[PDB]
Amino acid sequence: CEEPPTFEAMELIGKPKPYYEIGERVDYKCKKGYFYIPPLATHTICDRNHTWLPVSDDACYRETCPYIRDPLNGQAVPANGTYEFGYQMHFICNEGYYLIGEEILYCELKGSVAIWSGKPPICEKV
Ligand SMILES: *[C@@H]1O[C@H](CO)[C@@H](O[C@@H]2O[C@H](CO)[C@@H](O)[C@H](O[C@@H]3O[C@H](CO[C@H]4O[C@H](CO)[C@@H](O)[C@H](O[C@H]5O[C@H](CO)[C@@H](O)[C@H](O)[C@@H]5O[C@H]5O[C@H](CO)[C@@H](O)[C@H](O)[C@@H]5O)[C@@H]4O)[C@@H](O)[C@H](O[C@H]4O[C@H](CO)[C@@H](O)[C@H](O)[C@@H]4O[C@H]4O[C@H](CO)[C@@H](O)[C@H](O)[C@@H]4O)[C@@H]3O)[C@H]2NC(C)=O)[C@H](O)[C@H]1NC(C)=O
Ligand SMILES: *[C@@H]1O[C@H](CO)[C@@H](O[C@@H]2O[C@H](CO)[C@@H](O)[C@H](O[C@@H]3O[C@H](CO)[C@@H](O)[C@H](O[C@H]4O[C@H](CO)[C@@H](O)[C@H](O)[C@@H]4O)[C@@H]3O)[C@H]2NC(C)=O)[C@H](O)[C@H]1NC(C)=O
Ligand SMILES: [Ca+2]
Ligand SMILES: [Cl-]
Repeated sequence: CEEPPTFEAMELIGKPKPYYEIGERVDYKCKKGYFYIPPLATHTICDRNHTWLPVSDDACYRETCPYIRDPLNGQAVPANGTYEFGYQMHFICNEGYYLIGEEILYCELKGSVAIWSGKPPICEKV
């Protein structure tokens, strides 16, 4: 096999070789800001078809901004589904009930932690 994949959350351990013999195993690590969360794989092997076995960065977790209790009568559903930084929180209200706050709270880099965008919505009545 050639050089193992590159990921946005994982960094290969040891320096890249040009060629890897079949049955050779490479191991990765979470990049400076990440945290690994069991169980998922973070390594790979060079199979008999001289390709690497599938593997994902999707286990190395980037910090997270706190938790948001579903505003009574609307669920606090994430799109870009995750409470990690760099994404958003939206307050879709119930077919009818509209908002006293704002539809989307974006979670992102603040200092070292990551906090969402401002303060969350109230789901009132009509
Ligand atoms: C062991 O090692 C090998 C070594 O790499 C691995 O290789 C794979 O094997 C083949 C053979 O080399 C490669 O084709 C593949 O890389 C490309 O594959 C493309 C995917 O094919 C799709 O397009 C088809 C064309 O319409 C489409 O029908 C098809 O959908 C079906 O096929 C997929 C995969 O075959 C299948 O999973 C799916 O279920 C579908 O089912 C098909 O099969 C049925 C039975 O036959 C049939 O009934 C269905 O109708 C259906 O066909 C795929 O989605 C190839 O399309 C691509 O070929 C190029 O050439 C043509 C002709 O000139 C161009 O039109 C076309 O645009 C392609 O060129 C572009 O793409 C290349 C590559 O990105 C790019 O460089 C060019 O610039 C250009 O844009 C390639 O051959 C390899 N996959 C991988 C992951 O490497 C094996 O995986 C491995 N085995 C194992 C177990 O791991
Ligand atoms: C996080 O999830 C969000 C969903 O809740 C998402 O935010 C939205 O992104 C969607 C696109 O990914 C969009 O629905 C929305 O904006 C647009 O929707 C149009 C469809 O009606 C698209 O057409 C449009 O762009 C594309 O289409 C035109 C052709 O019609 C092309 O010309 C153009 O080049 C382009 O290809 C666009 O997608 C947007 N809404 C909000 C609040 O952002 C968000 O993207 C997800 N974030 C991540 C990081 O994935
Ligand atoms: Ca990812
Ligand atoms: Cl592992």
